[PDB]
Amino acid sequence: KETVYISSIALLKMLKHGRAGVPMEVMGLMLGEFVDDYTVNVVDVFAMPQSAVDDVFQAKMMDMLKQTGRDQMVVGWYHSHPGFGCWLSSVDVNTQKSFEQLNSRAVAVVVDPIQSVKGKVVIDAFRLIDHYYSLNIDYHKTAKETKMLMNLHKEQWQ
Amino acid sequence: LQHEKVTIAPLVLLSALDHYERTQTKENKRCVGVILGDANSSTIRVTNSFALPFEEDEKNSDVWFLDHNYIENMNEMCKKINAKEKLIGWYHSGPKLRASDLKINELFKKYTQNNPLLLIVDVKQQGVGLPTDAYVAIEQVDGTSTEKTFLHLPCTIEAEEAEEIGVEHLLRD
Ligand SMILES: [Zn+2]
Repeated sequence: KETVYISSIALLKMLKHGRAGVPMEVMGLMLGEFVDDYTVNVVDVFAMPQSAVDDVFQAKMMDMLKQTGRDQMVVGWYHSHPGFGCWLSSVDVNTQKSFEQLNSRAVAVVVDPIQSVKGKVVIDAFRLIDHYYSLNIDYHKTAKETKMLMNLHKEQWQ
Repeated sequence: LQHEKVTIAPLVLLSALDHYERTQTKENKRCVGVILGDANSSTIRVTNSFALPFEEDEKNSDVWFLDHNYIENMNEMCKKINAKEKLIGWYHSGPKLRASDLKINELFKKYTQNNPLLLIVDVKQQGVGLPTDAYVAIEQVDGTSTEKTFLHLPCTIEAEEAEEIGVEHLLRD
């Protein structure tokens, strides 16, 4: 019944960060809105440095994004599983518990940037039961983004 | 030392569009930001970007303001994420070169390792080819003196493997 909608730039940034961080698990924060009881809207993400979340970095990035028109709240976090699929480890569950204490609706997204190159994006979204369950993911694309991406694909591969 | 062509990741174009839309830019206004990547070879690779706070006066093209501190503070956060993606120039939403662009470009010369790239991204693209025009500043030679001007460089799209699948995944819904 609940859906996590992921924006175009959110998906590409998570894949990009995950690919650049291979073979490490990299993580970042997801920005957006809990628009109603059934919808999480992930409009953007940002990477966190490799390292225990650096609160100084997070606060600074949030301050600067607000200055350029991105004032959305943290709705969860993402991290990469380079080559071994989407799921939550024990450490991941502990990290997600910390996020859920801050906002009960927080979502944990996991992306596999290695398996994704086989042709289909490998990604999932989780929340804890009180061990965990998968949320449906869908993608939000504006008419302008669709037209841009369609034209880029046609130009590149004709 | 001579740049001859530019490649651009789809993410950069989508980021410029998201910047334009989230700041409610309309009419003759433009948004402005930084591009990152690698410009140490004849092909400039543009692989990331971020938005800048930017104001300019409606009529007087000589009145404009760009936050130096924002450039530096954000670039340092980008450095902590991926040190290989250097500050290589700037972008704006155009759709065409503006009278202040050579002077703005001089500001970015202080931040780039090489001659800065300006990327104009037409976020109001109707259908005719890539929505981009890429420029570097040069001296142009009457053959008695020279003047600074912009030189258009050809662009193509180049996607990293996973990002290309990301694009196809978005297109397939
Ligand atoms: Zn994990």
